[PDB]
Amino acid sequence: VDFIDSATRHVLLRQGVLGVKVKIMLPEPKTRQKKSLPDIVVVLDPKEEEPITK
Amino acid sequence: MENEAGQLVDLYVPRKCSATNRIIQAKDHASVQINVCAVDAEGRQIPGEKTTYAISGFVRSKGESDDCINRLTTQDGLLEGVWSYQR
Amino acid sequence: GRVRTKTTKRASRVVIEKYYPRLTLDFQTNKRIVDEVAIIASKRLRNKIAGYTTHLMKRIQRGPVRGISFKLQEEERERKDQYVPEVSELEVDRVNVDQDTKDMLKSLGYDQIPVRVL
Amino acid sequence: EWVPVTKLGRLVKAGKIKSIEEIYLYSLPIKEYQIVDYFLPRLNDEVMKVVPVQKQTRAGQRTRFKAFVVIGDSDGHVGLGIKCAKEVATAIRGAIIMGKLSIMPIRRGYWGTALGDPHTVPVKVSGKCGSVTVRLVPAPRGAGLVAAPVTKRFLQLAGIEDCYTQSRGSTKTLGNFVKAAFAAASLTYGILTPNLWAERPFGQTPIEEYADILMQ
Amino acid sequence: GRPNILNATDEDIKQLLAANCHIGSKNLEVRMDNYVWKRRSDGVHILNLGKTWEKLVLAARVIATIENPADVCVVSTRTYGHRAVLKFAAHTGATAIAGRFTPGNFTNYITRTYREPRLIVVTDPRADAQAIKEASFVNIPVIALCDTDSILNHVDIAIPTNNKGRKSIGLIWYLLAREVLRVRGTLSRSAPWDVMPDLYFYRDP
Amino acid sequence: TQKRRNNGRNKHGRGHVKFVRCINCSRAVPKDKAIKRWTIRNMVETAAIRDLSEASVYSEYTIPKLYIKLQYCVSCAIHSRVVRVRSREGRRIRTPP
RNA sequence: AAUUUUCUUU
RNA sequence: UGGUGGUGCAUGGCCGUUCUUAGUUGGUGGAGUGAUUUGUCUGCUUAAUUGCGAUAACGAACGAGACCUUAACCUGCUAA
RNA sequence: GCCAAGGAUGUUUUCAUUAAUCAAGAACGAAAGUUAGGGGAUCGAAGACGAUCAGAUACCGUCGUAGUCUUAACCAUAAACUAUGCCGACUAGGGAUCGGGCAAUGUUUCUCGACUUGCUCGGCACCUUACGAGAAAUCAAAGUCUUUGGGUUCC
RNA sequence: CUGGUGCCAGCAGCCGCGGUAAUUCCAGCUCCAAUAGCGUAUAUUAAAGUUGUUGCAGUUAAAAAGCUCGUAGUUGAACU
Ligand SMILES: [Zn+2]
Repeated sequence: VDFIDSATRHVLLRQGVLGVKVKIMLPEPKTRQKKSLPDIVVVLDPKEEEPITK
Repeated sequence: MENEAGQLVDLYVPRKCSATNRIIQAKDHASVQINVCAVDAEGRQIPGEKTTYAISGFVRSKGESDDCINRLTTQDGLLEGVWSYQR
Repeated sequence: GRVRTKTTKRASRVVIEKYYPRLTLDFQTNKRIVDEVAIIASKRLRNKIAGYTTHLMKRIQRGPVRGISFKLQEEERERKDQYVPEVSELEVDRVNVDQDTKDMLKSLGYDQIPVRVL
Repeated sequence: EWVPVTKLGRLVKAGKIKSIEEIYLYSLPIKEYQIVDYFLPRLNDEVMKVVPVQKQTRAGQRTRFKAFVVIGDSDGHVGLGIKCAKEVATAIRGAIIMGKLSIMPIRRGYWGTALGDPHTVPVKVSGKCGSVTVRLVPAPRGAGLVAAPVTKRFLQLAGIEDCYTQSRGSTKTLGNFVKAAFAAASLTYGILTPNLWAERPFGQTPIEEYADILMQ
Repeated sequence: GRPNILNATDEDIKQLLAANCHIGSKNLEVRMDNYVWKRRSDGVHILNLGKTWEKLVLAARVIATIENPADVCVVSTRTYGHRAVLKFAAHTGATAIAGRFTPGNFTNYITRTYREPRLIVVTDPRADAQAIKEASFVNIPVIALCDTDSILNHVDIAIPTNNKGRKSIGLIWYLLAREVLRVRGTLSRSAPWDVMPDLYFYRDP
Repeated sequence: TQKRRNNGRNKHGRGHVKFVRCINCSRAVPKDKAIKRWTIRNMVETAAIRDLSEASVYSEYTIPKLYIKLQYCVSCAIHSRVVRVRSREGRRIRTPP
């Protein structure tokens, strides 16, 4: 609903009217609220510590 | 081959397998080259001096590559007591 | 059925291999840590991932597991690989015995080991 | 701007190999057509047909276009490309890529005394693919190419100015016809002619020669 | 050729006998009959130890002459030779491929595992026929640690060994690493090796 | 095309073989073409051993069996599911499962 | 057990 | 110009079926002259080609799942 | 039990080209079918009834003639198949099986047999593979064929 | 391409086009091939490696006699 921005129109010609449907996937940040799809989950990279520290 | 002028005109001269004396085609993807370097006293093989052998794909599929390489090295003198002409 | 989705499997394995020391015993604490580090769109997905993470830790504590690595037994494997006994092939003088083996050894260049076999 | 993904591709991009005949000599496999594009420029192609094969399905018939292309400009280099795709445009483009990847060296000889450039095949060669047999016979200077229109067009790209042809089998199958002709042409550098009896000195190969200029 | 520096060295052949590297299982394959001595009773073939060593040093020679040791790959899908191959790649500059070969390793430039080596060293041709098939597809010489019950297809240098015993597999891998290191890497024949042959041994989890 | 190399029966070095009768439909099937099974069944079911023992004599005598050779035709064997239709790759095996 | 039939095309 | 006049066997858009289910397809590789096939599976499990696992396949895309709406207790966190 | 004959094997035995394939011409030739004699248990064409079905004339049950057996005369064909003519040379690895022969300071049972191992000849076949072939299914021949020619019949 | 008919007239060497949008029916425009020449009907030749000595094919597309003996016929080890 938020990532399949689509348009549909009828074009008139010499023969019968044709139907054109054009659907564009807006980028992931284009949710009007957020960026990540609910299927993609990212994990941050931590920092290693010294296991002795004198 | 040479024309009447005398120079060599051709795309290239194909190399012949040392085991069967047959040329190696451009799509013979099972035909490999074996490189072995000579050794001096106390080991320490000197780089830059090596002997090369070509084995065709027909021999590789037939399974005679091992015995053919044994014959080639024994004839060259690189191996001893492995291949014998009298079976 | 409660079969876990492939996204849950992959996400759980990634957080397990990334934050193994940070994990604790209580599932609710594990839920809290996942909420802290891993940003997940859905609370239900977060809880499912945390639940799989807890079960993975239960089975890993009960026994080693193959496909996850975190600065751990994946290094203890080489630590125990450096193990070396006192040369099992050394013996003293008696290795084995076989008449044809002795005949070939005597013929070629060598003399060692006694005879017996059958 | 193409970046190589193979050791041979990196060597070709750098320029270590002075000719594709070296790669042919050591029979090194080619996985990227950019190597052929670099070595052989001004290489024209020719589309033979677009066969729309079909596959019956539960709902209807699934049809895809099969394209045959022969490529090679004028000098002992011909390549056959067969590609099946949903659209003719991509089917043609894939055929060009496969033809470029399948460029093969062709040996050209003389009908009689070796006076001038090679014009015909050195020896009688043959190729069979799917019961279609194509036999190429050396021809004297003149009479051009006596062959079928597709076979004549194929031989016009290998630089063979004069050639006799003989065909047996269901020649209406274009794919088998062109495959047999390509096999016969590629067989030209497969026959141990007596002039090749000399013991050539063994080479190195580009990989061994430039094993130190190839590292990162 | 072969100098006197390749002497008898009774210690290594005693290690071969202790590791049981001279036993074939039951069956012969013609292409592996010249490497055997007189057949032992109860249907067990005995391999020529001297011929085995000669093929081993030849395999060491062919493993040498490679400027980049990373271009030499060692494959052993059998669990007996897993850590033996790992130690071989740890000592010399080779790359260890143990476990699943993932067909498409040598062809299929798209996959992330496209390595394109220059030579293949294998343990069991019967269990690793896929790697030899890929090498024959992509113009790569193959050397094998074949037994008397091996199919010498697309195999250039075959070392007649047990190929099944863990002790034999680990011992022959250790010897191959020692020979190649002696040939070019650092080691000297007159001095022993600190690395123990028993390190390569595997099994018994 | 030949569906089977042996043509469905073991006829090598012969010109004619005798035909047997199927047990179920009594069809004439050649000896080398009939599917043979050996029913080796105890004369009583395993659930009546206790009842027979409590009602027997002779101080634990041995219970006899019956040995019947069953020779089915192709159609009867398929219907009885003793032999089943297999895949093309699996057709080339003869070792019992 | 028992199960016959589907006109010529678009 | 107008037509609720015909032609839905000229059409577009929409809707209903196949389909209250789990199916479908590229790229690079392997097999086959070829139409095509593997990938998309022995087996086990699931609502699911769901997931384990083997594996000439590897890496991917759609669908399913995921997602959204709706029904259940209370926080004196800012109120009438 | 008798008679005639046969293949393979062993052989420092005999003859010495006596050989291979065939028109025309001949021998045998399953089953079914025919003419006379004997015999006819079982099964069983034709047929008789009894069920199923709308119609069953058939498939199902019982009975049932010729036939199924044999002798003396006939014919002469079957998916008579390995849907693959006969003779000869060469060609990849292995394991079973039949007949013969060779070898074992091999095993066993009151001079032999049985069993085990290796080699070899001649058959029936089998597994893997494809140097090779085919349109493919597949083929150790259907390979040694556009690189086309060992010989000879049928079609 | 424009007009007439609408499985009808018909076109058409074969595939094949025609049931109201007919690039294949008949009228117009233009284009293509040969040229003072072009088409059609028949006979023959090449393609026909579908007559095959060169040079066919016979397990499944047509095709190995059910099998054996046997004379013409064909072919016939090496050695002077
Ligand atoms: Zn039956």
